[PDB]
Amino acid sequence: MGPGFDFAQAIMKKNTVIARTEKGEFTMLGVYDRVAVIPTHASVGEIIYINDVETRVLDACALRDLTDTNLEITIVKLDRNQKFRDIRHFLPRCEDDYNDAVLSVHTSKFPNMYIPVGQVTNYGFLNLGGTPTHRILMYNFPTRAGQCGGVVTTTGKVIGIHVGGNGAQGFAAMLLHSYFT
Ligand SMILES: CC(=O)N1C[C@H](CO)[C@H](c2ccccc2)C1
Repeated sequence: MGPGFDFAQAIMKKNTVIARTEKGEFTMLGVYDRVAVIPTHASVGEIIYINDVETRVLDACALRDLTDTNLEITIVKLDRNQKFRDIRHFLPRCEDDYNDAVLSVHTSKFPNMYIPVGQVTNYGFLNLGGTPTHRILMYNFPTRAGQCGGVVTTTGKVIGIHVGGNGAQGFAAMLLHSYFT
């Protein structure tokens, strides 16, 4: 409807795939080459389905900060025959707060879904499903089951991936440029 949805759509139409693990279907953001991200609770194994294609996982790394605290981001290298458009220049370099974000989801359950979530707070620490987690962004939208892996964008930046909610608030893990050097 406006420039927020325009940037979100541009990311969804070229830089997402539908990922299926034994723990469900997730929106999966492709970042560059054959490297993508997914929430760590997806429990990626040696094989994953990518748009319903059986795909070998060449590498998977669950990120933690230098306090050895969960970040809830897994970086996956896929044995896919095609590269993603390189979007690393849209990633923030530092932890920050944001105005006027969009959460965008694409699965079998929720195709072509875009949610204007509004103001995004650098929340920091969250006990996420019992696991201490750092670098959490919060937005005041009642997000639901099926939105995990959803991409959070502002005009010009890709800032996080949706990892949870409490029925009133939604929570994303930060994406930082330094994760993809
Ligand atoms: C990962 C990928 O897409 N590849 C295609 C090929 C055979 O269809 C290999 C494979 C390896 C393991 C499972 C499925 C496929 C690698």
